[PDB]
Parts: sequence; structure tokens; C-alpha cells
Amino acid sequence: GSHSMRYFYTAMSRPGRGEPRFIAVGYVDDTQFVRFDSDAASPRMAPRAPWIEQEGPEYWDRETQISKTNTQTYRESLRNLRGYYNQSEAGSHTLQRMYGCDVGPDGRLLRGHDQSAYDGKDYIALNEDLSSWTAADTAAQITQRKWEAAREAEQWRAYLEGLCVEWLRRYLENGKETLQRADPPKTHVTHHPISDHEATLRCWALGFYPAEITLTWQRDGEDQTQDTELVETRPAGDRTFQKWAAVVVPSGEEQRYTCHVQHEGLPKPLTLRWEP
Amino acid sequence: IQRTPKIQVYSRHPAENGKSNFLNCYVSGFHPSDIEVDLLKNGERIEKVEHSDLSFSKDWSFYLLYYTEFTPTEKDEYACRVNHVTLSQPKIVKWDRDM
Amino acid sequence: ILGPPGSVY
Repeated sequence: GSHSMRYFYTAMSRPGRGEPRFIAVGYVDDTQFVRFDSDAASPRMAPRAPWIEQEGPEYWDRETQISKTNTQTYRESLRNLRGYYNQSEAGSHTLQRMYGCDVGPDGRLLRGHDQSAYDGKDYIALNEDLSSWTAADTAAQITQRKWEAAREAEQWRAYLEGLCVEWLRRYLENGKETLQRADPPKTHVTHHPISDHEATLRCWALGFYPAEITLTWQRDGEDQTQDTELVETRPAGDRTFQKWAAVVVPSGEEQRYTCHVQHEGLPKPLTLRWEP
Repeated sequence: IQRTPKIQVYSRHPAENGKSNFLNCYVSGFHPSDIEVDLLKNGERIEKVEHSDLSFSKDWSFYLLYYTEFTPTEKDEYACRVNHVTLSQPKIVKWDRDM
Repeated sequence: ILGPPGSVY
């Protein structure tokens, strides 16, 4: 039902190796659809999904210019941030920003987001009100003061409630055969003896989209959270995702264990067992 | 801060000896973004390996998928070799058909 | 479509 659009900016300094690299990537849900990289032979916002290719030159020109402007702004920002933390000119540092909008089945705004991090630590975030900020430390308070003075929150609210939702809706229509199609996991349980008295049961979910999924093991109907090995959801490379959950069980007790799968592509949760 | 990479090595499709497939090495949860990833065929670096565009999760850590086309056998052994500022030496993760 | 350019940090 619900959908999100997100942009991810990464600016990385690299003293002695040129000016900071700026990359911007845009997603609808788990589908990347645009990318800009300041290191490219010829930097421009470029399509990464077929449904965005139909946008005209005016579109690509706007996005390229914004991204070239950002390349410069984020460089100046990294210099400011180095100063705020009294850091050496010799070290490399990273500034990240993630922003965008969430909409429900009816296409209406659920909420907007704009958050930044410096060297992997939260730095400043636009609050859910789209009008005020939460600064992580005294450095970020300096940024907050600048942003307040520049009426940045007003600009973000206008974007998040306006263009963000409008264009997300347009993308969802233009890419409706994929963006609005949930592919359910293909599920199966494998069995791997460890010893004469224990075996691993591994419950697999393959070929699903979007990435969000829940895989849990129960023993006699009791959840096995602490005793489950759950790998991170990983991309297959064909838009879909994979995940598994494993539990070590006493030999001959395999039928007491059930794997439970929830995915938006499934009408009702699935229960599976090892089928020898 | 610095975060060390998680590494998963796996195939796009269920592995079938003699059938063309994709070998994946997914690196994630790391910070900063500079990372060295090689795919190995019996200890040797595969030359044409693509990767996804740098992005990152909600917790700010980076992730990348490195992938190459391959055709698995009973013989050939595959691995992913990863270097990062957090590691004192490269980490090698063997492809295991069941993982 | 992209968000707005704005204040340096």
C-alpha cells in the first residue's frame, strides 16, 4: 500500500586527492531511480530505472544543476563542519543527508524526513512538524542557528508537502508495473546435520520485493528470538531480496519447529516446516 | 566513528553446477565508505566485477553489492576478499552454497 | 524530484 521517496547524499573529503566527492542517489521504496556523482567523467543526474527515462531535458537539466550546486555547497559545508569540531585539515570526513516523503495507499503525505550525519553520527534532523530542528551537539546547534536564520525548515516543509508527494505520485503511476507490484518470497526450509544429535534448520525467503520481511522460528509455538540466527536482508541483483533465519535443533525434534513468514506480497502470513 | 563491514557471499539464483549465475558479495554496515572488495575464483581476482551505486541505510552505514557472472562447478571455489580501515588485514569469506 | 538547495551547514 504505502510508499516512500528518499534521496541519499554523501559528501566525502579526501585531503590531497582533490575536492570532496558528492554523490546523490534517489529511491522510490527499494528501487533506485537516479544517481549523480561529482567524480563522473561528465557529471549529470542519470536514470537508474526505465520508468524515469521518459522525463524530458528540462527534468534532467534541473536535477543536474541542483546536484552541481550541491557539490559546491556540501564542500563548503564539510569545511564548516571540520571547523566546528576543531579538526585537522589532514583527515577525511563524511557528511550524509537523507530526506524524502512517505505516503499512504491514498497518495497523501504520512510524514516528511530530512536528517544529516557527520562521520556516521547523527548531526541534525528536521522534526516531524517540518518546522523545527533537533541538533545532536553544540556544533549542530551552529548549523541549526544558520538554518533558522535562512528559514530552511519552511523551504523543506514546502518541498516535502508539495513537489515530493506530487512527483512520488507521478513515479508510482509511471512505474506502476514494478513499483506497485509486491513479489512474495519463495520459501523453503533446509536441514543440515551438525552432529549426531543436532541439526540446523534454515528457513529461506527468496525473490521478494520490497525488502521489508519478517522471518521467525517458533519451537512449540514459542518464538525463538534469542536462539535464531537471522542474516541481513540482501539484494539478489534483479531488484529482489533474500533472507534466511536459522535455528539449531535436537535431532528428531525438527517437527516441533515452524518458520513464519510475513511479507506484503502475502495475503496471510506463511507457516512452513522442514519437509524430508 | 568507524564501523566494520558485514559480508555475505552468495548466488543470485539457487546454484546449479554448469548453469550460468551471478556471484554476489554484499558488504554492508560499514563506515567510512572507502572499501576494497575482490571476488576470487580459486584465489584469483576476477577482473570484470561491477558494483551498485554507493548508498546507505537508515543507520548511516554504507552498503554495496559487487557481482560478476559465473558458472559454478563441483571443482571451483569462490570467495570475497574485503579490506577496510577497520581491518588490520583483508577478510576472506568463502562462498558456501547453503548460506 | 530533488529537494531544495539551501543553507550551507
